[PDB]
Order: sequence, then C-alpha cells, then structure tokens
Amino acid sequence: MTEYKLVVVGAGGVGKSALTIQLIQNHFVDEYDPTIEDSYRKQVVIDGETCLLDILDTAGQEEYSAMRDQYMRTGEGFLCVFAINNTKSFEDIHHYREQIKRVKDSEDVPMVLVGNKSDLPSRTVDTKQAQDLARSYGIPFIETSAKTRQRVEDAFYTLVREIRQYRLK
Ligand SMILES: Nc1nc2c(ncn2[C@@H]2O[C@H](COP(=O)(O)OP(=O)(O)O)[C@@H](O)[C@H]2O)c(=O)[nH]1
Ligand SMILES: O=S(=O)(Nc1nc2cccc(Cl)c2s1)c1ccccc1O
Ligand SMILES: [Mg+2]
Repeated sequence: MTEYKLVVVGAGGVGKSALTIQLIQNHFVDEYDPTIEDSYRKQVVIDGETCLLDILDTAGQEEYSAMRDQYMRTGEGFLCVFAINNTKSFEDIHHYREQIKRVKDSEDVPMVLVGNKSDLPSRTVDTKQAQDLARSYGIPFIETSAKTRQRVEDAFYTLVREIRQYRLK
C-alpha cells in the first residue's frame, strides 16, 4: 500500500469540493458551503498498486495563511483547478503555482492543470490556451466535469502518476 497526499487548489467556485466529493462519495453537490475544508482518505488501485489517497479539499485561498503554508508543505501533489467559463480563475493559476513552488523551494512539484465545468457550453477559456499553459509548466492538462463525472478519476489518478514518477527523479 502506498500513500499519496493530494491537495486541491483553485479560485472559489471552480469546483474543488464538487470534484473531491464526486471522487470519494460518487455524487454531485449543487451548493456546497464554500468555507468547508476537509481531508478525505480512500484506497484505490492504480497501475496495479493499492494506493491510499489522502486528499485535502481546500477552502480559503489566502496568500497569508500559516495553515495553507503547512498543507503545501505536507501535500505531495497539487490539482490546480480553474473553470472553463471563468477566465479570472484561469489567470489565478499562475499565482497558485508560484505559491507552491515557493513553499517547496523546488521546481520539481507534481501538479495537474484541471479545467473543470466542461459540461458548460459557454466556454471562455480555449482548450488550446490551457494546453499551452500546461506545456509551459511541464504538467498534464485534463478537462473534467464534476457534474457528469467526466475524467474525475483520471484527474486524480494522473496526479498520483506524476507523484510516483517524481519519486524516481
Ligand atoms: N455545471 C457544473 N457546475 C459545477 C461543476 N463543478 C462544480 N459546479 C458548481 O459550481 C459551484 C461551485 O462548486 P464548489 O465545488 O462548491 O466550488 P469550490 O469553491 O471550488 O469548492 C457549485 O454550484 C457546483 O454545483 C461542473 O463540473 N459543472
Ligand atoms: O495536513 S494533513 O495531513 N491533514 C489535514 N486535514 C485537514 C482538515 C481540515 C483542514 C485542514 Cl487545513 C486540514 S490538513 C494533509 C495535507 C495535505 C494533503 C492531505 C492531508 O491529509
Ligand atoms: Mg469548496
């Protein structure tokens, strides 16, 4: 059994909680209190390995937060989520990456870029632009829908794979 500590970050409203609850509890939440921050543990099998996922669904995204610094220290991989209909949330991604890099004092940070709400038809962020951003960071890019469950397991499992690989570098 191997443990993987995953942290879900992104602007308020992008779907951090809805993604996390979909993965863990297999249901979509319509109106989840934006202040609730918890961790969830679940065992899954990924590439033949029985993995214990320990996932923190973050609430506040404050720059100045001792607790955020501690969880970025403890977290091994980061799911950086924006919503495909919220350009500001996409622009916020750089700031979250910078924060994480600073806390780690490293460029070796396992991260996956997630464009959530792929079920919404009025896109404001071109998939091309998001692919380009992820390429510039050297990270995977996945579009998900918490509402339909599209690529929910793939996003989290892709982050596990990124961590597993960095452990060999
Ligand atoms: N249509 C759609 N709505 C979503 C999706 N993910 C989350 N939402 C909705 O967007 C709002 C914010 O989601 P929440 O998970 O609470 O965002 P958080 O603040 O990032 O935790 C809620 O009303 C959710 O039901 C999605 O994939 N598609
Ligand atoms: O520091 S942990 O060991 N556990 C935590 N558990 C919680 C619960 C509520 C709020 C916060 Cl800030 C936390 S941090 C942890 C960090 C990163 C990823 C998974 C974790 O369990
Ligand atoms: Mg939330």
